[PDB]
Amino acid sequence: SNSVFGMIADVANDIGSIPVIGEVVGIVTAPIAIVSHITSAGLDIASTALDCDDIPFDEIKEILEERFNEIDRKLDKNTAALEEVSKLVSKTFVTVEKTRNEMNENFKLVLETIESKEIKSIVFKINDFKKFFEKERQRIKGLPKDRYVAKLLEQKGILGSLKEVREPSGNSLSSALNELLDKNNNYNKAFQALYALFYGTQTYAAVMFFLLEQHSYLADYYYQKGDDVNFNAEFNNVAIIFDDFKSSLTGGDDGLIDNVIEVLNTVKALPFIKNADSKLYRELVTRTKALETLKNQILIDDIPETLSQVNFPNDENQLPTPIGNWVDGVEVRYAVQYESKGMYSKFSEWSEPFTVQGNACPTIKVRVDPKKRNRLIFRKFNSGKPQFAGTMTHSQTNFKDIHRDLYDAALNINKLKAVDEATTLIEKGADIEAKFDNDRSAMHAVAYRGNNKIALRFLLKNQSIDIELKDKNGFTPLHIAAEAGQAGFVKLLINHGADVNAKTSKTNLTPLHLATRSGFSKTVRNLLESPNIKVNEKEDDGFTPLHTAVMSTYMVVDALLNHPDIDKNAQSTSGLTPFHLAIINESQEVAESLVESNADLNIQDVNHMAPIHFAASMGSIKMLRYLISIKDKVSINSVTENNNWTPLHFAIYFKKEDAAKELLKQDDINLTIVADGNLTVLHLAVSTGQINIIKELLKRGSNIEEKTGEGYTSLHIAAMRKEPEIAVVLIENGADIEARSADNLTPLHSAAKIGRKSTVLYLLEKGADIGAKTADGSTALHLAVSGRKMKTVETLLNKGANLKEYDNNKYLPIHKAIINDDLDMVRLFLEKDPSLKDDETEEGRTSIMLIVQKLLLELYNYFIN
Amino acid sequence: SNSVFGMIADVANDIGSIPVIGEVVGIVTAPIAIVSHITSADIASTAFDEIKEILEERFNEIDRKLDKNTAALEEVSKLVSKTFVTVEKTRNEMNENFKLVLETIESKEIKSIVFKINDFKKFFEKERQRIKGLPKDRYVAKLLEQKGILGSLKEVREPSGNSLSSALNELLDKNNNYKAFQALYALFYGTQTYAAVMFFLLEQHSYLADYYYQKGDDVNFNAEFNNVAIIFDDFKSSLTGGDDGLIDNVIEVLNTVKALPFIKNADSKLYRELVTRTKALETLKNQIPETLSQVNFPNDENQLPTPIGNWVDGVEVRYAVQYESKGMYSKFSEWSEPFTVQGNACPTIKVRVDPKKRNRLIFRKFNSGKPQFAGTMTHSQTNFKDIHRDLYDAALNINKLKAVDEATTLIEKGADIEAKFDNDRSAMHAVAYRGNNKIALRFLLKNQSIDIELKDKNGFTPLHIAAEAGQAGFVKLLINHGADVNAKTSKTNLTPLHLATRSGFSKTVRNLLESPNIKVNEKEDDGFTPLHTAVMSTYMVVDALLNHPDIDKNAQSTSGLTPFHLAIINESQEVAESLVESNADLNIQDVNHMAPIHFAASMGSIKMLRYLISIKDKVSINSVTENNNWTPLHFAIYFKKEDAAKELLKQDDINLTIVADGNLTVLHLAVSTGQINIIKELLKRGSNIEEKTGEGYTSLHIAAMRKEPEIAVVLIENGADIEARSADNLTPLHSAAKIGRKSTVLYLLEKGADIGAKTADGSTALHLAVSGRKMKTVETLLNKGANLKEYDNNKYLPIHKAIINDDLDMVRLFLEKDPSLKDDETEEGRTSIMLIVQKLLLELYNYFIN
Repeated sequence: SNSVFGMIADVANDIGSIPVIGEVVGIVTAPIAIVSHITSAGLDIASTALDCDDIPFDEIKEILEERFNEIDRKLDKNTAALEEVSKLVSKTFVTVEKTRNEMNENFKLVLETIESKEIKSIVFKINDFKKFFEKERQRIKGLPKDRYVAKLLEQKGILGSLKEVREPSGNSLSSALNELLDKNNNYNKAFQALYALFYGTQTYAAVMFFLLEQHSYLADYYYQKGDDVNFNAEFNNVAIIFDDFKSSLTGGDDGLIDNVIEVLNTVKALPFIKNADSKLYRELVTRTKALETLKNQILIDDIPETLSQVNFPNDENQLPTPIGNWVDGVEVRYAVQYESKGMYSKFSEWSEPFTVQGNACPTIKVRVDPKKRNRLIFRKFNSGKPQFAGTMTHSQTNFKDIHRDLYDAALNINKLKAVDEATTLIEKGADIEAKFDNDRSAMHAVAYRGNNKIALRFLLKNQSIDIELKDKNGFTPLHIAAEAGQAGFVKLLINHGADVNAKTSKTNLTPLHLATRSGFSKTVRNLLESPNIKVNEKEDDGFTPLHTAVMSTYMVVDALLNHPDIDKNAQSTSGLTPFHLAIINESQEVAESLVESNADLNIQDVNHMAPIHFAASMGSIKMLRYLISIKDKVSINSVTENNNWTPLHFAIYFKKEDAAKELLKQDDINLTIVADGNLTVLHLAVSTGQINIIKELLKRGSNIEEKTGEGYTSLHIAAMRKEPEIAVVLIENGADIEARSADNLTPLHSAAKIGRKSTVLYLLEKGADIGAKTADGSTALHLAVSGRKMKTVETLLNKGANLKEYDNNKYLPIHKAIINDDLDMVRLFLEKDPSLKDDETEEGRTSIMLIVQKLLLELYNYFIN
Repeated sequence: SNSVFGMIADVANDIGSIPVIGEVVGIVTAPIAIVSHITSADIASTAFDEIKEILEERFNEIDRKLDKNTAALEEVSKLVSKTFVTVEKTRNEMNENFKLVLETIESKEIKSIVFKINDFKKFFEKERQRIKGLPKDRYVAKLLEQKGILGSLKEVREPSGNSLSSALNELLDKNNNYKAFQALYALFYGTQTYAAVMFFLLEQHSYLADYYYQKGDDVNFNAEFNNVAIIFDDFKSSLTGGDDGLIDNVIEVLNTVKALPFIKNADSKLYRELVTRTKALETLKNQIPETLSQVNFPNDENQLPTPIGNWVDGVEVRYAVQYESKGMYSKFSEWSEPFTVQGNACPTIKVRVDPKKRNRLIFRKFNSGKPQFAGTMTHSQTNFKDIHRDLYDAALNINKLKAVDEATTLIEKGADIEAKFDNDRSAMHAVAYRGNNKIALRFLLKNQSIDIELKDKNGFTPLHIAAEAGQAGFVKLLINHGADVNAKTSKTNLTPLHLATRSGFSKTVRNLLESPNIKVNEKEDDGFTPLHTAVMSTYMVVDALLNHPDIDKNAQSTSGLTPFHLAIINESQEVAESLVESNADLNIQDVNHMAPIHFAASMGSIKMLRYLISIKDKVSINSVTENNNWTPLHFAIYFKKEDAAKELLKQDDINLTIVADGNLTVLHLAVSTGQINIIKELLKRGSNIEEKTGEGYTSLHIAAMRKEPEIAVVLIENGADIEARSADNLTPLHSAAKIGRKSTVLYLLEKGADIGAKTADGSTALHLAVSGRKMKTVETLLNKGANLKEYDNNKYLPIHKAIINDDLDMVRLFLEKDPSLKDDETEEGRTSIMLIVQKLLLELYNYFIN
């Protein structure tokens, strides 16, 4: 179940939950655990042998936050769309890596032997190189941004020398080709070696890819607030990397073309004996030819210039004016570069930081460039700015830099100073609403910062822009201010109104839902009053605004509880009321407020669990006490509609054995609950192996013996429990030693199957009957000789107390051993068990039958005795 | 011996009472020397700076530790230190047999690599021991540059591991084949060494980060946290992860050779408990970004921009916030976002960006290192940080009128004092540490219940801060309330009187003594009194305590330290005179049973020595003790304080008739020293030349058994007998022979010593010479006391020992070179033959028969 449930966890990883940020670590871990439990539902005993029952219970969470951090390592919507390179290469990588996934077992099989030829040693060495690659690959993806780039900053050169592999075995492959020529001519070991050479080629190509995307991510990191200058260096490095890539690929693929030629030559010239292994080989030859044709699918335009190309000295409205943010004296770190058609070329050359008390109006000959490539300049002052000063389609005259200046003025936090900045800019009145950082940054940002009063009263011309203006992420200004609590400006916007139920472009959500977790009771009332918005709104994932409001736990939920016409209860995608979250989010005040508003609508989830069982699952001791203090909703003693389980069963089954003690100490608990298999919760505890609650229930007078419909008894469970103390524990409790199966399978037979000799000897001093026998008539001796457990059958022969007699079938236990044919045990049995094997059966024919049955070895002739 | 005093040093190191200035570095170094003397308290001994060097370096190591409530990662530091000690115990234990491995040399060719890893061990040990010797500044300075070398080493250990796995392959080969035991033991040594080195590196980096916390660079704090995380992850992958670390290989080798049907040495069993330790260690080892982007408070009311110097006008802002208060304190850097902010201090701090179940503490900064702290609470907070910050800032200022202005303004602006800062209650106790005008007490007067009982991080009350600050006026201003003058702090519970004595603000302690109503008689940690702290203070302030209260002037401590001895150590003659005038001399013999003159000799303070001489009152210059009746003169004898020794010699009542244990007198001590000039001065004074001992030894008995002859020349100038018998009748010739100094016997015989002396046993000088078997001694005997051929009751002739001791040339001198001419030397002359035949003898013994 470890691998299969790990794959289920990887499926949950591919879900990518955190974009809909409603996943608390608890509310993502505990549901995953219960999902695993439900998918592995059903009860037995073989699981309870520590085979597949509870092997993982917590460390799966490790992979869970793995999934989360690999998810969030993705670029936070990098303003440049240059990530299409990484996207393409990852798409190519997925298929090749799956093919390598099958080739993994293929070439674990390919390990059939070593040194059929001397080249096979080199094959093994390059195999070890591959396994080095695979070992290094796993650790890479885990770490978050800072640690990720830290690990990046050293292994890149190692990988570069790995592609230019320290031992360029290609000529060794060519020599292997020359040898396998004759090797295939003679008839194959070289037949087995073609798989190896092809696998090496695949690993080669995969390593080239891996280098490529790691470089691409490094470039991305240096792009978004990274090393600005080193972005250009890294891009040139990856360009040269691609050049050497292509050239060495042409050479290696000339070799591979020779390989294909000789493969066809062998196919035609060979006799008609081959391997279907080579048939899958030829299918992958087709695949590799496709990937070979794939190779053809793939700043100078930007930076042969400086800023002083065409200086604009001065004129009206742009005279040198001392303005705070536009400081007079600090550098002018100009930088113009390319982006268009998704393609992006970014340079970093602030070659002219020349400072004057003048104006930045000069033009840089943008209008004359013949190439139809869109350009963009960004002019830092003293350090790496957000890098989006001015986007010019065909011309820049500082006007878009002026737009950025207005944008920055909108980022001020001083109110009257912001008004003064607004006056200064409206002297010229640059184009508001211009998009920066791929965001409709002007109006959204001014709404975020505030002073929406002045912005509205000066620029109230387009309410549609005020409402349905969406950014790179597809964000309305309402969503912009949702988590930012511009309550007064919420009145400002609602005065002319806005889309109450606007949905963002990706992971469609109300701005209300965005504001739900902000805990802004002073802001939410505005939407709560004016339009009477749909309180029962469900996003792309069916979580109520109430659900998304349980996060804050503040008085916002209390205001929302009852004042409007609310869906006081609902059902989530997996069947989760806000009461479920309140139980799990551990906000006791909100739980009490909800109890005040309405009674507990203890509706079960999709897999038939009420919020009661979660507390037993995670030992929610404080809420456990509070819910007992409710004194009502006695569903703590109810059952799962799925399979009739109380929360006590889950508490015992998760080893969280404190809330169980609490519940036991609460009141007169009903332990007579029966579930799938008629297994008492006592039997479940016996399987788990917790003596404390065991004797605790014993004090509460729990019924020791209620035979289950599964055929087992708690005595058998103890006989198979690896903790031999529990059987004795039940012994002083007075548990009947004859707590046997309906099939009369005593736990002696169980232990004979198990091999737990200590519990065997236990039952020996306890004097369990040895002359007894189960339904087929077989004493536990027969089961043991079927299983052939050495020390167990030794103790048996010590205390067999049986005459080695015929069962329902005429076999003696020695005949059972004969059928087993355990030659060492057969010889052990022949004499130490007194032989007397003359006329044992009718004329002693049983042995004679075993002669005349078939061709029998002379070993049996010796065993005749 | 030396290790015993090292253990005593360690015990002294453990307790923080000596870091408490109630005992000072000199004041603790001196008792170490005297305790070394006491534990040291003959004959063979006749034939200390390093101790105090060890003490001072260990106290420096204690000083290297950081302050209380300083930084984070402290649980990691503590646990890693604990397991580091645990590992180092076993490593030190196993080092001995690791060395013993290096004797079965070259049964294997990889023994060169074994020597290589041994040299690796030597390098590591030298570096790590060289680390633990420097003060904090030198400590961090040394760690700085070589942190890179240490990090390099962290991987440069790789060929050790690779060659070690290869060696373990060959070792499984060897053990399953049968000398591999030593190599497997070296395997274990490599494993333990790797683990220990890694833990050492982690602990060192942790402490370095902790130091960087104290106004260093938070960016550097993130860098160091990243480094420690990466190193621990390297550990995990290398030795615990899915990749099979060497521990898996060693466990499988143990299991495989466990099935070996062979009988093997106890080395395997010891390695088995070693592997038990390894798997226990294996089980042990196998287990925020947000910003006030927009929300500046608008003028709801009372923002009222004031030109506050504290909240500087025109500067920018910086900020970050991290989680603390339970276990770890994950740390983060977000100063990319801070930018210019002016107008009035009104940032709506907005904790609620991710209002999770964590206590996130924002620390606020600007251009340089800043106060960098603002409040703590889960839910919404509304910029009371500004007001509280300026509040403790006013409490911290030194311009009292400005403090008045700020206190008047900000309280009206709206906040509460009770909220802490820097985890301190600085807005309330910086008041005591800087003094306060009336309005501080006026504002605090409303409750009369906040500041008085206000425990700090260390639990101090304003009593303690005021007492150390010595702000006597503000001391009265507060004690108008009259709180617990006995407010003992949480750690190192003491009285504010102790603090005042330590500081030296006499006005404050006079004010305390004006209306104490206190138990001034407090006895602190080591049985001391506040009078002892005053003695440390070395000022006339002690007079106020001396006169008015009723303290025990004759106060003795746990170690036997009187205030007299403390003054002697400190050497303030004015204070000593004041103490003498106060009450009686506490010249009582202490726990070690010493006298103040003993310390006067110990430090060699001739100033205080002469002052005590001029006292003449109870100045028991010839006082002896219960333990061996040591005199201060005796201590001056041992410590070779020759100047003070002769100085006191220039006085009258210098008792030359001192009898110690076994009658080892002052002249005997002078002999045992070797300072000849002092002995000559003593003889000029005229002590008993032939002062004897319990074993009937004159001073020349021991002077002879020395390594220089000129001392015997001085004694014979004095006129000591050259044939003075002993209890064993060991004449000076006998003593001179029993050591092996030929020149001593030479000068004895120049004066006419009796060569023919022979003890009751019959041990003639020839017998002693052959007993020492020295060729020079025996040839001198043959020169003078040639051959008496004596024996015991069992007739052991000199030739009998001469042939037992197996020396060739001397036997030839007896029989061939200068023949003894004695054939048939014994009864029928076959006692020699009797010894030839008695039992098993030597292959080469045939010539020794002669």
